[PDB]
Amino acid sequence: GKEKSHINVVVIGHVDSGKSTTTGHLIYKCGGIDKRTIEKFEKEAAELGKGSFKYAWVLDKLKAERERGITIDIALWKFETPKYQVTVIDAPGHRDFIKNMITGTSQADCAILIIAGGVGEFEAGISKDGQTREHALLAFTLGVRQLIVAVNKMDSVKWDESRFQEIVKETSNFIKKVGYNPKTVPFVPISGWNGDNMIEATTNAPWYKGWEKETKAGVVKGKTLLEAIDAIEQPSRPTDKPLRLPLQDVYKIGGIGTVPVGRVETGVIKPGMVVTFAPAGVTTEVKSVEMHHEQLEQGVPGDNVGFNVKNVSVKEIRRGNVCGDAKNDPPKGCASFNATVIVLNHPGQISAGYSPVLDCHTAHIACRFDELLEKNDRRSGKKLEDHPKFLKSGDAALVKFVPSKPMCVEAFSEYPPLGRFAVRDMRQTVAVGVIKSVDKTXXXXXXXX
Amino acid sequence: PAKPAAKSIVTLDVKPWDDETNLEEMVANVKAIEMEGLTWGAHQFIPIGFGIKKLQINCVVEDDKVSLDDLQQSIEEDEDHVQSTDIAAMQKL
Ligand SMILES: NC(=O)CC[C@H](N)C(=O)O
Repeated sequence: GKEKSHINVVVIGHVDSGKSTTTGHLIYKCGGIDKRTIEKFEKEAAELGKGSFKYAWVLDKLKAERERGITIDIALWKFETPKYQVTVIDAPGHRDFIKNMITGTSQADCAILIIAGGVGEFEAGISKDGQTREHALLAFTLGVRQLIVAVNKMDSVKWDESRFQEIVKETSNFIKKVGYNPKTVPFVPISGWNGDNMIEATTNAPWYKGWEKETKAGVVKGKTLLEAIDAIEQPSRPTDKPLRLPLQDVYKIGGIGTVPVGRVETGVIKPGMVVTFAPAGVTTEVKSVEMHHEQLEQGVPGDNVGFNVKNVSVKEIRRGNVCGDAKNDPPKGCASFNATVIVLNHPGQISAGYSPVLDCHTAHIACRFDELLEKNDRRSGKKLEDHPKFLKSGDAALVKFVPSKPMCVEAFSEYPPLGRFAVRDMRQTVAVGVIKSVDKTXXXXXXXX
Repeated sequence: PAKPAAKSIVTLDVKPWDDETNLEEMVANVKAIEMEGLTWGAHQFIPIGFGIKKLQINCVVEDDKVSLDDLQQSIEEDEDHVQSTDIAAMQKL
């Protein structure tokens, strides 16, 4: 096997879309998750006849086994394509997943929208108020610009070409209203249950010539969903950007001292760098870096690392502070920041003065909606009005935020993981924000004391 | 009912205060949390560096019955053992 690049994919779709069987099939045949449980049920399946079994039957038994709490593997799921190691999320319906999608680890490089082909199930899935549209809108807002559509349950409509064409037409309208360009989107007719066009091409649709998508360099074509995933375009990783490392935890370890832990979001951390912690503005040398079982010569974007620093107490740095390179655009606290806010469906309206909690990277801080500066056309960004008096569900707006506690944030264009946030209220995420500008920034330690 | 409730499988990271925290007590206290629609699953203690280990524990939740925000806050009430919790991963079932 050859060396693979890493990509993240999120799979979205209505409860009747079959997206869990579809995702499960890819992980089963192209990955290695819960394989002892898989093997138990492959052997058990001999009982159904004389030995043959359907992958979907095994997936059903694996699901029941997971529900019992007795499978071993964690919920971090991966599979292979020829080019890639794919980390995949079968998006939960859980309402607390929304914050996790915005501030959790790793934005998706590509969304896969699974569409049920049956007449009643298709219509149910494209409701403007449905969870599926909200997930698609969140992905689009967060900069997931690549999309694949799989039209599932094609067996149930007898692999009819006209039905597929009408679904493609209506789904193209659905995703265009969100903001995707349908010409860049492969549409793949599949059967997640029977395997058609998943890893091997279907024999049930002689009319089917394959999917295509426009790209910057030409037109890419294929037959299967696995081919469409392999054709995802290689995103650029922020290795050469300045270091940003939001803290998750801070430990005091006997014989070692202070050990902050967090994910490298941009740049690289190395022993011997001099780093600064914002918003406090404490500066110190990195003594060593560790991750899991290994000591590192460098932690790179995506690594969750511990690192040891001297002359910093566990009391002067905390979760939500941001570590960066003192020698290369060091991080700073802010007096305010202006962000584009997309208001999600929720039982309320927003006026200036609203002060909910914002989750941004590892920070969890109430911020005032100090001014509503603009309302905008969401897809184009065009200003529709100055100083709207309130925001309602669906609005896109430029808002000036004032944090209630010292807070380090960034413009999304510069440091994307520190420039997106979730707004929490009424036991849900009520809005998603993308930071567009930041107003960034002596007292002696003796004087402070 | 003839139709089942929507579920998610969640892996929680539960972090101790230091390398000396009693991890068996920490996971015992997590697993003692009872909520309708919450099923605890498998767990492991995973090194994170410098001799610290985190608890990584699976659970399965009924989406409409179990708030993950509330579950995290409840776990974090064990301040003698728990510094923080985070969602390592989560999936639809
Ligand atoms: N055929 C069945 O439904 C049995 C499924 C599985 N072999 C079990 O015993 O749990």
